[PDB]
Amino acid sequence: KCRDTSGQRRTNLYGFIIKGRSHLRNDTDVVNFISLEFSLTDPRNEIHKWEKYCVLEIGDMEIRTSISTIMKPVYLYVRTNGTSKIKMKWGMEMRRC
Amino acid sequence: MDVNPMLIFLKVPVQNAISTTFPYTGDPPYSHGTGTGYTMDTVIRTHDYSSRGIWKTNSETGAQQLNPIDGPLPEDNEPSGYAQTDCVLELIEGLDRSHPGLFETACQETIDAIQQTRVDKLTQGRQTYDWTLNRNQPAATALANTIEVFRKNGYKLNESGRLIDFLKDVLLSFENDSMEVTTHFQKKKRIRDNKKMITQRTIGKKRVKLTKKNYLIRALTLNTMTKDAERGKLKRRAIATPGMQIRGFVYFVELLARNICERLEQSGLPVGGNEKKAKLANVIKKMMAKSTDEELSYTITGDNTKWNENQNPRIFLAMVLRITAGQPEWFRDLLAVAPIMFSNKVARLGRGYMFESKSMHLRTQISAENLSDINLRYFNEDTKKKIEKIRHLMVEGTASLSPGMMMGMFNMLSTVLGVSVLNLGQREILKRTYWWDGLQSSDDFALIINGHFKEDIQQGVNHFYRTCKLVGINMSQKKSYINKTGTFEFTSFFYRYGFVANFSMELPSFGVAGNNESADMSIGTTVIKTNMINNDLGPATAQMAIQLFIKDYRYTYRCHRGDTNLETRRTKSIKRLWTETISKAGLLVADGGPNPYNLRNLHIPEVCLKWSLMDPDYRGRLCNPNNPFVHHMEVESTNLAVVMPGPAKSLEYDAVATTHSWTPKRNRSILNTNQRGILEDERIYQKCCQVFEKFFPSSTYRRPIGMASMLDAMLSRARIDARIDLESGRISSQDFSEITNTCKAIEALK
Amino acid sequence: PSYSPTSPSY
Amino acid sequence: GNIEAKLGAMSEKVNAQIESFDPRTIRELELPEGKFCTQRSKFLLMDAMKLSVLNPAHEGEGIPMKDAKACLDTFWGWKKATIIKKHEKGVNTNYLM
RNA sequence: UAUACCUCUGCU
RNA sequence: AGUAGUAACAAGAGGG
Ligand SMILES: [Zn+2]
Repeated sequence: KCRDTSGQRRTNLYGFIIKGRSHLRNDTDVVNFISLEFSLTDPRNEIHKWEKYCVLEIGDMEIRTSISTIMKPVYLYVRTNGTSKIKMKWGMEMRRC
Repeated sequence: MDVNPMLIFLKVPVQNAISTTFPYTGDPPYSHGTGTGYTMDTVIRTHDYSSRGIWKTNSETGAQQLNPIDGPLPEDNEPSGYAQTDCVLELIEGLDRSHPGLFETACQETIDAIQQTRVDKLTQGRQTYDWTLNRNQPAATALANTIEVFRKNGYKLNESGRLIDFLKDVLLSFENDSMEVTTHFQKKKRIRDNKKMITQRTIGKKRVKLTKKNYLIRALTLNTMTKDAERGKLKRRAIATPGMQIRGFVYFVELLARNICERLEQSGLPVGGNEKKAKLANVIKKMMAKSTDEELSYTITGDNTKWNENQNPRIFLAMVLRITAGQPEWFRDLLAVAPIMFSNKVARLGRGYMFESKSMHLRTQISAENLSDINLRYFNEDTKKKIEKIRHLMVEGTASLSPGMMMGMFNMLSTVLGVSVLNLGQREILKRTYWWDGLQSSDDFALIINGHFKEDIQQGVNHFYRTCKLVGINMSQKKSYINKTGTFEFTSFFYRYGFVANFSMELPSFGVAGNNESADMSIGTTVIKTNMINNDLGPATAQMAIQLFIKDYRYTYRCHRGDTNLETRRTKSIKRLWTETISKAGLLVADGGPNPYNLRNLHIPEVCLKWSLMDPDYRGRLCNPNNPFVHHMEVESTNLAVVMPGPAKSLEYDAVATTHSWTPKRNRSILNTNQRGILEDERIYQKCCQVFEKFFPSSTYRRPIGMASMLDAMLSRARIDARIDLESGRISSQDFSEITNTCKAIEALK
Repeated sequence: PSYSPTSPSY
Repeated sequence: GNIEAKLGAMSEKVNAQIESFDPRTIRELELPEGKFCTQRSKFLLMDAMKLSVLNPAHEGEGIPMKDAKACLDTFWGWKKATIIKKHEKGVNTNYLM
C-alpha cells in the first residue's frame, strides 16, 4: 500500500507466493515456496541474471506515454525458492535500515 | 552515473562514516548440522601449535597429553604455545611489585567469598554440561542432578549448604570405582481399550555403574558446539561448555582474576563500554604527560591470533600459585583445582555426522563415539584426515585436549597475563630508548609505544612481540597494524583524537525484544534512550526509532490502535475496550492505546506515564495483583531479561507489573523423549516450594538458610504462628487445637 | 523517459 | 633476567617487521572468475511490475486475497501462457501448470 | 511392500 | 528442483 505525491492511496499487486509445507523446527529449517511475479523485463536480454527462473509470457498490456499508446508483452518470472525462520525474522525487521 | 557509497570516504574520514561498513541489518551467519568438524579442527590446530612439546600418557585416564611449556623456543612467526614458566613468573612478579597489596587484598576478598559462598550460587549462570545425561542442562538442574547422584553414592558434605563442602565432595568422588547412575529408556507395553489392543510407549529407569575411568573422563569433559550468529567472519568456529565438577572451582578462580582486574588500569575487563573508553583515554593522557616534546608515539591497533588455543592450563596453575604466594595452602590448592582439571580436560566431539545416499535416497545419523570404530569410505578427504589425527587422541568417545584453551571455558585470567606484558613497558623497568602502556581485554589490545626515533618504536614492537611469544601470546601480523598515536581501534570502538560513535553496532538491539508486552515497551524505549547518550543517536532519528518500534510492537503483539480498520485475532476485543473507555489516552499501547512517547519521556515507564489518564476500572483491572497471567518470581529475577550484544548478560528494565507481564508457553519437544519425566519432577518441586513460601514469605526475597527439613521448618512455623495468632490476637481457641492436631497428624506421617 | 516499467499506466 | 635471557636465546626470525603503508603502492583486490552471478533476492527488484487499484485503505488493511483479486480485475488482455525462457535445471511444464 | 488414516512435536 | 554453504534443510518421532 502506498500514497502518491498527489495524495491518492493505492493498493499494489506484484505477484503471488505459494508456501510449501513448513514444519520449521530449527531456525535454519527451510520453507520451500514458489514466487510468481509480473514483469515487463525481457529475460533474454540478460539471461545470466535469471538462472533460477522460468519466465513465462502471460499477456499483453496497452501502456500510456506522452502522446502514444505502446503495446508491451507481460512476463511472469517464476521460480522455486526457500527461506528460514531466522531469515524471515530479519526481513520482518528491515525497517531498521 | 554508477552509485558507489565507498566514495563518501573521499571526503568523510573513515571513522566518521564507519557506520557504512557494518552490515548489521541482515541475518547473521548460522551453522547447519554438526560442529564436530570444527571441534576436530580446534583440537588438531591446538596440538600443532604445541607439537614440539612432550607427550605423556595419563595415569588416571589413559589420555595422551601434550605439554609444550618450557619447550623449545619458537623459530618462526606461526602461532606457538611454547610458553616459558619462568618468564610468566617474572611478569606476574612485576605485577606484584607495581601494585603492592593488590594480590593480598585480592586473595583476602576471595578467601571471604569462599567461606561465605553457599551451594545455591551455582544455580545462577549459563548452561552447564551435565555428566548425568551427557548433555547440556540449565545450571540449576545439573547442580541438582550431580547432588542427587552424589547423595545416592557416598558423598553428602554439601549437606552443610556451603560451596566449599560441595567442592570437597567433587574431589572425593574421583576415588569411587563404581559410580552408580540412573538412565531412562522407553518401554513398550500393550493394553486393552474398549475393544482392541493398542501399543503404549512408557519410560522406565535402569541403574548403571561406571568405571573409575568412565566417571573421571565424564567429570573432565567439556561440551562443544558451533557458535551461531557471529558477525565479521566467513567461517564458523567451535565453542565449549564447562561441566558441573569444574564449575564451582572456575567460579572462585575467575573471582580472583576479577578482583585483580578490577584494580588494574590496563585491564579492559570487567568494566563496561564507557569506562573502557575512559581507561583508554587515561593511558593516552598518561603516556603524553610522561614524554618529552622530543619523543614519538605510535599506537598498535592490536589483535592476538589463536588466543584461546595457545594459552595453557599449566601456565594458569603457575599464575594462580604465584598470585596466592604466602596464603593458606588450602586456599592455594582449592583454586589450583580448576587449572589442573583444565590440563587433563577432554572434549566431546559433538553430534557426529550425517550421511546421504543419492541412489537409495536415504539419510542416517552417526555419533561422534563411532568415529573410532568406523570405516573411512564415507568421508571426504579433509574430514577423513581429521579423523585420522583425532583417533590418536580419542578416549572413550572424547578427544584429549591437554594443551590450549577453547572459547567459552575461562574468562579473565588470560587478560591478567596480557596486562602483565603491558605492565612490563614502564620506563623504570625497560630503561631503554622506548617504553609502552595500553589496554587489553581478552585477545584485543591497544598498545602505545613511545620513543625518541622511529627505530626505537621498532625495537619496542619486537621486544613486546617477542616477550608475548615467550608466554604463548601471538600477536596477529595480518590483523594488527600501527600508526602515529591519534587514531586507533579497540573492540569496535573507534578513536579519532577522541572516541567517535559506532551506532550500527547497536542496530540489532532496535526491535521487539520478545519478552512480553510490558518488558518490551520498557526495553524498546530504553534502547533508544541509551543510544542517544552513548552512540550519537540524533533527535530526529530517535523520534523515528520510536515510530518504528511502535509499528513493530503493534504488529508483533497484534495490538493495533483501537480505532484501526485492520483485522487480527485481537481487533474485536481491543475494539470493545476502545469504545467502552472514556479516557482513551490512558490505554496502554498493548490495549489499543496511543503512543505517548517522545524524546523527553523515554525514561518514564508506560503505566507510570499514563496513570493519570486511565479510566479507574481499566487501571484496576490492568494492575490487579490477583490476575492469573504473571509469574510471581523471586525479587532477584524480577524485571530481568536476557540480551546478547560478551557471553550473555542480563538486562534489567523498569516496568509496572500488569496483565501484560505474562510469560509465553514453554517448549514441549521433551514430551517425545526419555526425559519426559523431568516435567513432572518440576511440577512436584514447584508445589513444594509454593507451600513453603506460604510459611516463609520472605524466601521469595532472601534465600532461607538452614540444614533442617523443609517439612520440619514448616511445622515449626505452623505451631508458633497458630500460637500468637490466638494468644495475643484474633483466632479462636478451638482453632489452635485444630491446627496443632494437624501438625501432630503430619508429624506422625514422618 | 517515456513510461514506467514498474508502474505502467494501463 | 629470565625474560632477557630467553630473549637472547630466541631466534631473531621471531620478529614483527614494520613495513610502511602507502596506498599508492598497493594493488586492487582480486575478484574471482566463473559463471556470472545470478539474482538471488526473494522477490523482484527493478524488474517488478504492479497491477494496482485506487483504494482509501491504510497501510495494512483489507483482506489480502480480496485486494489481490481487485488488482487482477484491473487488467485484461491475458494470454495463453507460453515458456519464453526455461529454467535449465527444472521441469518447466510444471511451472506452466 | 504399497496406500489411507490417527497421535505427539516446531529452540530441548 | 530449490534453499543453502565447510553441513544441513527439503518434516522428525510414534500407532511395528
Ligand atoms: Zn500500526
